[PDB]
Amino acid sequence: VETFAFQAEIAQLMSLIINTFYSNKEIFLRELISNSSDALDKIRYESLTDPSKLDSGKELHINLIPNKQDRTLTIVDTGIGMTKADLNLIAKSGTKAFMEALQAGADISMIGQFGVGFYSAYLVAEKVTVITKHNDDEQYAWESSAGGSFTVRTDTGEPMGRGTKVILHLKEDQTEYLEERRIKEIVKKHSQFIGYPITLFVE
Ligand SMILES: Cc1cccc(Cc2n[nH]c3cc(O)c(C(=O)N(C)c4ccc(N5CCOCC5)cc4)cc23)c1
Repeated sequence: VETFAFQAEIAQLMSLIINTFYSNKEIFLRELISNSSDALDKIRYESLTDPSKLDSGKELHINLIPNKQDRTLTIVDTGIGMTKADLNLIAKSGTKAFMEALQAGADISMIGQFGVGFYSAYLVAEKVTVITKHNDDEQYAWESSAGGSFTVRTDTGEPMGRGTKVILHLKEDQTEYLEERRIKEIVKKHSQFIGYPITLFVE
């Protein structure tokens, strides 16, 4: 298990997200679905010139999987996935510009315009686990409960084929995001034109 320190500006951003009073927390889902959509666009584009890149799975989609027993909301996609090196994700300029925009009157919902929307997951999650599998590499598990560090390890869990899975270990007061009606409402409000099927699993 390898432990790394976040870049100073990212640790500052994560503390801002965790500490700031901001009621509109539902925007985390739009950000994560947008990231999945980008990864799906990338495999779709790459697979035009190299169709063998789909040997690890032809279906391009997003699954939303709530689990009330584990208090987790999982966002799974069959996008391009990330190599250990990719897992390189640069965000310095975006973070600086976002924190500068907040000081000038922007709100936390504009986070995606700065390439750092992933960190909005910490509005609702005490811990985030990201499992990823790229064609050119092994399956990896990234994880952070903030506090300025994150870990990376080779993942021994169920093989994914290709893509990325974000597991949000929800905060005790944020279990509304495990409810079918609530997730449906959010997807309809913020992610209705995403160009891939979004399947909301039932428990
Ligand atoms: C821990 C950790 C490390 C790295 C990146 C993330 C962010 C993330 N959240 N949900 C995802 C779903 C994915 O399919 C990918 C994925 O497989 N890929 C290839 C991917 C897709 C989009 C981005 N962009 C989007 C615009 O802002 C800049 C980042 C970057 C890489 C990643 C993410 C999290």
